[PDB]
Amino acid sequence: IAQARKLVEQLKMEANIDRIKVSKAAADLMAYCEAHAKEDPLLTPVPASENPFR
Amino acid sequence: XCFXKTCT
Amino acid sequence: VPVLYLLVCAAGLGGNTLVIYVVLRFAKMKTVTNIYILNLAVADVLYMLGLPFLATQNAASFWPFGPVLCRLVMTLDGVNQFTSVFCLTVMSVDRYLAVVHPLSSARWRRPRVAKLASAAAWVLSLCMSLPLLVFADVQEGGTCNASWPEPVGLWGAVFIIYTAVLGFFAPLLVICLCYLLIVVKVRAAGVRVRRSERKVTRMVLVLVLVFAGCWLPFFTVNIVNLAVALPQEPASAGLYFFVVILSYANSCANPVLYGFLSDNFRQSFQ
Amino acid sequence: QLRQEAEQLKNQIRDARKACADATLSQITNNIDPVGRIQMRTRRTLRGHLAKIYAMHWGTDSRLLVSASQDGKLIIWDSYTTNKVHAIPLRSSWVMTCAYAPSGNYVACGGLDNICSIYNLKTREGNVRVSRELAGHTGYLSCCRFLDDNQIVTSSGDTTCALWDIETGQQTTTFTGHTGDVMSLSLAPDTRLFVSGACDASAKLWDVREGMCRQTFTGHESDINAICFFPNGNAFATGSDDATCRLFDLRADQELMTYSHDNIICGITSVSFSKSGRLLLAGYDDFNCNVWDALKADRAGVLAGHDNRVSCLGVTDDGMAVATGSWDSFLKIWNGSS
Amino acid sequence: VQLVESGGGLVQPGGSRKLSCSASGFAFSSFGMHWVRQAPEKGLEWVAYISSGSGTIYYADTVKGRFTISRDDPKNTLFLQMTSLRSEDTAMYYCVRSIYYYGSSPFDFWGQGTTLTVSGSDIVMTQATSSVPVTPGESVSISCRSSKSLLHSNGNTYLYWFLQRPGQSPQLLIYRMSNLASGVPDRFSGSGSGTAFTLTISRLEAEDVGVYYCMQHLEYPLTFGAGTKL
Amino acid sequence: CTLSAEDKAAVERSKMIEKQLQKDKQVYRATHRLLLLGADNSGKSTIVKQMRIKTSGIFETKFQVDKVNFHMFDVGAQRDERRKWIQCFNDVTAIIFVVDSSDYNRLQEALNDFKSIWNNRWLRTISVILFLNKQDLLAEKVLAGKSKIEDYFPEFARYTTPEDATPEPGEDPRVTRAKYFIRDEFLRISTASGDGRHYCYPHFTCSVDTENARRIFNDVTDIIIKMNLRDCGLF
Repeated sequence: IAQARKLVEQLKMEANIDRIKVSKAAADLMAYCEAHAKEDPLLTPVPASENPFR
Repeated sequence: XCFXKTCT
Repeated sequence: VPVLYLLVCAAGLGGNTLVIYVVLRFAKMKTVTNIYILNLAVADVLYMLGLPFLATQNAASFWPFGPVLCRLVMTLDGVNQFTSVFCLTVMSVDRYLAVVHPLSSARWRRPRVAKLASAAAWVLSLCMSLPLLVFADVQEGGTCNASWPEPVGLWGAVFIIYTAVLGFFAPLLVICLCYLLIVVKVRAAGVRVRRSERKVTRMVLVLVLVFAGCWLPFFTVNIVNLAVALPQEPASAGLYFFVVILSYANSCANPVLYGFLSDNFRQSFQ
Repeated sequence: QLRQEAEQLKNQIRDARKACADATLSQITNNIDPVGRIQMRTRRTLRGHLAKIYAMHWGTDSRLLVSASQDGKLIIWDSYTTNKVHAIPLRSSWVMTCAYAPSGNYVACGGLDNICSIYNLKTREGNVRVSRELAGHTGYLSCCRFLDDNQIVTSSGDTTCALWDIETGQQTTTFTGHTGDVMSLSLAPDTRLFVSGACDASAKLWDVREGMCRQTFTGHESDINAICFFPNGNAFATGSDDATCRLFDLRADQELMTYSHDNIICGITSVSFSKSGRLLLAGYDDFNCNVWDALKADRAGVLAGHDNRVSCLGVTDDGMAVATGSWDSFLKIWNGSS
Repeated sequence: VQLVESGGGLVQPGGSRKLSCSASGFAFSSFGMHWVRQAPEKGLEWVAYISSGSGTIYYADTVKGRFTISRDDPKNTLFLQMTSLRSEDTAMYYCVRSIYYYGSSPFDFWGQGTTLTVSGSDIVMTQATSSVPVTPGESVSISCRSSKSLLHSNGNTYLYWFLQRPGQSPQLLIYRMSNLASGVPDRFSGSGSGTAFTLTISRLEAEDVGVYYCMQHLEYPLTFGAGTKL
Repeated sequence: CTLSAEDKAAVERSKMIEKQLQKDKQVYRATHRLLLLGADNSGKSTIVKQMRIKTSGIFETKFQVDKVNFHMFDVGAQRDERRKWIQCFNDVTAIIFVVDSSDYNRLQEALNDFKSIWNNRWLRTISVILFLNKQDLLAEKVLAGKSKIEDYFPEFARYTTPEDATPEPGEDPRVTRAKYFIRDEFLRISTASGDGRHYCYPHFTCSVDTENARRIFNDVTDIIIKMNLRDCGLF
């Protein structure tokens, strides 16, 4: 009897969060990826002189 | 007569 | 005559190439066992090139070319063949140590050791074949054969005996005891605890029989000839031809047995 | 009676999610330029272990690292010069996890025995010695991560997690609710939230101070092994045994993309991200590692071969090096620059 | 962590003597040793060295052929032998320890000495004496110079400082020109350049009075400066 | 070279550190490991205690025969499922399995468990050794009445007389010879799925018996011998 009561309480607690549309969310990743493209060594090779691992 | 291999 | 000579080369050429090109791509060299098979194939394939020149020199025709090539072909022909006996000999001791003394021989199983052994083995063949060029040149007068620079009576007997002693006997003595000890050992372990001992006996018997049969005749023929002179008659040349043709089947028997009858090589062959 | 109410509530919850599917993210990125091919090369190799290896970790300074083996030994290496610093024996052989402290003063490890232990390095006398032991669990451990100096989190095969305090060595909070074995967990940039997954093919979210769950996901249909976060902190990805990977969001609360190919049949073991989040990496059982495009969902390279199974991966903070391990007792490092 | 030595006495020209030292309280096998001596009214001098594994030995020019050193691990004891003494060997001796690895601090400890009676690069500093009030606002600084560049391609610079008080052994303050010891207060500060170095002290207190020294550790032949009063 | 004075000290330190590992490996390569399994009904604990002469999770035991060291392990508190942690034993020497032949009603579960263990993806190259126990109760119940096997396991009535190779190590009535039937029901399953990569060894045991240690040694030696022949490539 207690298990069902606990499940009902959990379900009641879960159901009151705010939401947004996916169209808005889709742009944040694009902006973040565009912002930090100039300091990615793996994406853009670097001159041999400054490589510690040469 | 012969000496070695295939001489004869 | 030439038809017989074509077939041996045609059969021999491809077998070594198959295994030698398979080894590099799939069975990368990372263990001691994989090194001696490398040298064996190279030795056999390099030896297999000899017959056509001798075919040209007796196939109803006599020696073209001059002295420049006579004293170049013979040296390599002689040097090539001797490596095989030592290459075969080493593996027996290797496998004996691999099964009779596991822990006590851990030091000598490191990869570095095999390279030194191969390099050392590769030298004595050149070290021993020099007399064939330095003491007496290959005088082309005798149809590219050899004629001694000093009284033949003494040196002719010296050459054959000293070559034959090292060529045949000692490795035959070496191999047998090593191959016997493993079979001696197996039974005691087997008894105390069906299918295996039969296979072991079969394998060992087959590899000893082939090895001995592929090579027995030639030295006996040469010794008998040295003991007493032979008459002049067409059967004499036929005897020599038959005695010589047989020797080349060993290089075609060798690659298949050691190569394709092992389970691990078969599994890695895919 | 109660079953009907539960079904009603489940249907009511399901109803809302249909309206949020405003658009498909595939259409809004078809015009983006591709990335291209990538090649990398090996730089250094490290020998030494007598047996298979399980786990490894990086340091904050990006120069030091630690590795573990199932032969009962730990080694610390210098990356630039390839020199060994310290070696420590153990009392137990079955070990699975290790971690590094942020300040570089403390280290911990664990194994089948339900204890994640700690060690000290700095003393007037020159020797490494043990400090404390924590017990109380009834199942084999999976991971114990540090966080701050005086706090630590741990997970166990049994479906519960707890928090500890080193000074008094007693627990303070416990989390329950799962019905299957727990495998992995990951922390967030700001240390207030974390996630974990279990064999029930479901995930959850937790709060540290409060101690109550908030959200759940159920996508996969098979076992789940790996999970990782995104630099922004609002997204994460998971891997499964059925040879599939999926992505999720926290504010939208629904899946976005899937990556798969028809030629692969084996599973996945590890996953990690890069600094800018444009690239994704994963390993497989078949002795191979692959790389993926996070925005276009296309493969773009391979990382050669190994002689046995591959286990672990890691990226440094500055993003200039990456290392890999396997069961063949050897380690390698890649730079990949031209 | 304590160290004690014994020996000394009175000898006549053409004699021989031996010295010994004992240690306790730490792992002995992981540390090297060194020797140092001092004159009645002069500076310090370096003598010898021995490594942990007994694989390297080094000597000075003046005593290259006469003096010998040995180690014994199981007994945790050290020995030194001398022969063919001369009139210019009246000095007091000291012992030091060292260890090396990434981020390590070589010199940390010093001990006492015993008395005996018989009957490359240059480093430069001046300003032998100076006046100092006791007011807290008072601040002082010192300088020194060298004759060669100490910078290496790696990027590290080697320079050290020491302080001595009446009737007591010296002590270590700073290493590698930018690092402070564990227990030293934070008032002290230091800086330098390619061939010029400086020290600064603020918020003076009574205990600070003492004498100071410096040393270089680039090429094995080691040299010391003469200290300055305050 | 361009090295400074201080680096050579670190190089020497690493060189000195490197040595101990070879001796450690040399010591390591001279030991064997075994794994043990069974059920509650079996006398596993009794066997362990006789052979010797809170939430630990694992237990260990040691013994020596003919100046040879052997190690044995057992598991403690764990949940029912065995799917996940089984992987760790990929490279162990051999496994041991114990069974109660007296009880008739609970025989099918043992067969099911044996079939389950035999065909797992991670154990294709590991052999198994099998022991049977508690013969005295079997004999006593067979001599008396009020029990029969035909009720539980049909086809025993058409079963033949004991095979021609069955020996007679003791003077007992022919009815007592029912052990061979059970021995053939397990070997039947083990017969198939084999292609020479793993083998099985059955044995009989009695209550509180002795000379149990000698038995494992011969099988261990034979198994060790068999591997080297494949290693070289001569078999």
